[PDB]
Amino acid sequence: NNLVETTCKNTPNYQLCLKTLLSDKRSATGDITTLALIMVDAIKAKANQAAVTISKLRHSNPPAAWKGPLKNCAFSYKVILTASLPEAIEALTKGDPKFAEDGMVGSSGDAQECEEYFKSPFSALNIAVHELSDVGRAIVRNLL
Repeated sequence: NNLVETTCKNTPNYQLCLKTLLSDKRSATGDITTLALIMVDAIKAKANQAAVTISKLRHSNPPAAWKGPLKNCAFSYKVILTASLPEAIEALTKGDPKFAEDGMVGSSGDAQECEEYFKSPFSALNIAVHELSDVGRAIVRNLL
């Protein structure tokens, strides 16, 4: 069957969706809820990276220009990792997906917000978080 492929066609970024979903072994048999859960985990993986990258920059005594943005971004990612993505996982697993859409709207916006505080030194990760969040938002809407 071609559920991964058609699911991905119904997103803003077919190729990103497709390679992301196929990287997780749950995609061989997973239904759309499972596919959404895979996408949430891929956002988390990038957000986990972003959060440590920020902490590393802060640990090094960063340039004065970067202190406020880094502190603000650190909060953005704390919210994503502690509130937003956990909300989405919970909603998907309990079968109330509309709340998972809410988490991805938030993570998409907060990654962009962080980037805007500065091109930041970790732009590729903010972009990845935004892009994957928008893919996941679209996957979840199939479930509504």
